Amino acid sequence: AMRQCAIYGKGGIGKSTTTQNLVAALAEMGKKVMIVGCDPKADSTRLILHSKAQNTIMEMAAEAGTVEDLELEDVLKAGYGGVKCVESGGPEPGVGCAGRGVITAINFLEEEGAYEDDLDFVFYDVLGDVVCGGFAMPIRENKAQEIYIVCSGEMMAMYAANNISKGIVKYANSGSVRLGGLICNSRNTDREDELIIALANKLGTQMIHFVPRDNVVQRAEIRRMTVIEYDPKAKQADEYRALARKVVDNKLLVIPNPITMDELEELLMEFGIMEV
Amino acid sequence: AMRQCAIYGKGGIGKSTTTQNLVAALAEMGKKVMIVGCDPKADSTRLILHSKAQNTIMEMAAEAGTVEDLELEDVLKAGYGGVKCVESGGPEPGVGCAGRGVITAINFLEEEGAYEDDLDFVFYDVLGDVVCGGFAMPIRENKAQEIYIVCSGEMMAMYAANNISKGIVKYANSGSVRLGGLICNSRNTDREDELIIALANKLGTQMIHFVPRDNVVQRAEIRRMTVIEYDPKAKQADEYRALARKVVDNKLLVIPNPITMDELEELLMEFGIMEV
Ligand SMILES: Nc1ncnc2c1ncn2[C@@H]1O[C@H](COP(=O)(O)OP(=O)(O)O)[C@@H](O)[C@H]1O
Ligand SMILES: Nc1ncnc2c1ncn2[C@@H]1O[C@H](COP(=O)(O)OP(=O)(O)O)[C@@H](O)[C@H]1O
Ligand SMILES: [Mg+2]
Ligand SMILES: [Mg+2]
Repeated sequence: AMRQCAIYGKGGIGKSTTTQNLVAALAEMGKKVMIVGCDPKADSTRLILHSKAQNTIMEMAAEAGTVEDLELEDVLKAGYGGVKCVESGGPEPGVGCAGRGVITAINFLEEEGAYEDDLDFVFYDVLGDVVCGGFAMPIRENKAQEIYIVCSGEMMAMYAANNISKGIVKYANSGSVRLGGLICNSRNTDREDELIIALANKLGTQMIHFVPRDNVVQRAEIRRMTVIEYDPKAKQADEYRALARKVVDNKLLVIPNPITMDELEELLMEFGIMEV
Repeated sequence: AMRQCAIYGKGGIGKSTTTQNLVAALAEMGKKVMIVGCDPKADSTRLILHSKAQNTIMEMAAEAGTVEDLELEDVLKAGYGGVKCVESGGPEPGVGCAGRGVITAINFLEEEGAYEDDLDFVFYDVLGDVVCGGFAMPIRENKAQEIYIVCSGEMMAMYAANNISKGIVKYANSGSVRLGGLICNSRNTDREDELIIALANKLGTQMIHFVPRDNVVQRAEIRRMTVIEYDPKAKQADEYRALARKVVDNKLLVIPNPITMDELEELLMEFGIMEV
């Protein structure tokens, strides 16, 4: 068996930093993991690969002819801890649907046997500002059973978490896609942990971990590494290890209860975020 | 004549706060303005209307039968300074293309004579995390000649500005859509103004204004107002007046020069943003 997980959230919230660091911690533990990049920014694997980024399936298929002229062993690349990495890519801005490459990539990986029995986890790193096209495909087509949403005390980040939750509810009549938890990626604001716990409770889930804001992240990423690899003794490395442990142990996977805009604003006022 | 402008940028960067405050300043000056909300969040007019939000064309058309059973005078609403306001709306998450309501809304407004000769400005407030579907329509279909991109020293916000610029370039062979400037909506980071000026120069545009981070924004918005209306004497009100004046006076409208990821990272290192 293997656990198929997706990390969603608004742009810039910390999906790729959190995913790569979480996965490095899982690999450090002895788990076998694949990361599938599902964001057109296409830098979701660079910290595992020590790289600028990774060439995408869409780019590689165009240079080869068709996606069928690609070989899996040419596409997947392994980095830190043996973690396997692939990027979907997507059309250029203004050209066609931004999510179209996700559909091509996931179907290619399934057809070509990338989901080998020895994997313990797959993580999709998915753009979450809109829930449509290929970005909704991991939910609509039952590819990721465990959705973890990275968010913060920012109103926009909580709105995104609510919208992703609505997408999960919409497709709950078939498949088994569920909300697994919220990950608070801190902005250093007062009562932010309490706020995201409260939001998680309203949605029916949990806040699986509070990730502190720590400049060691920037220092590791300048050097194209996870914190786990850059400084295994760092306080922040232990934070990612705690998140990984709780993901491994998590058994709460729910059909969430999306909330109203009024409820979101009440949360913000209650925990004095707008009044800090 | 009337100047058709669109405000683009990544989610949560400050599009709606900046647009409504800029437009309130224009109205305070004696200009006649319409705001067209092109973001599914659909709260792009609430500070002009003193409201929770505004019911959307998609919602109103569903309750009426077809969009053709709607009347313009039933749809457009006027608030502070006589500013006219409309929201496009969009399908729910997981259901169809998130941008589809923008196409319906803009076509309805054109057909029904909303672009009356007495308007001085129209501002579209457009989601910019993806440049496709209805979100690309103002560029692809020549609806907004002047694009202003709200951004910050955040890497993701600058990447979004670059992606929007690529969309402008893609459609430059017809129509007259141009990049008018970058608006820096500050994160209180050192050298942020210098960074966005440098990015603007690389793209071929200008940084039209540096908007400071100021808590008066939160206090005004809790009360459903622009800063212009909430406290006309506030320092931040004068900041929005300066931005409005420079928009009125701006004559630089370019086909931009998108940059590489390497150039973006160099900008970040040069101005010590990641090392603050
Ligand atoms: N916990 C953290 N502490 C400090 N910086 C962070 C943290 N998480 C993310 N960042 C920084 O935030 C920026 C955006 O994160 P990223 O994971 O790329 O966002 P996304 O993938 O959601 O667009 C990156 O520069 C990253 O280094
Ligand atoms: N200059 C500013 N100073 C302080 N807070 C701001 C400023 N600009 C925006 N904000 C706050 O940032 C949040 C997001 O802004 P908004 O305009 O809604 O973003 P967008 O429309 O781009 O998603 C809002 O809570 C807003 O009040
Ligand atoms: Mg990312
Ligand atoms: Mg907005």
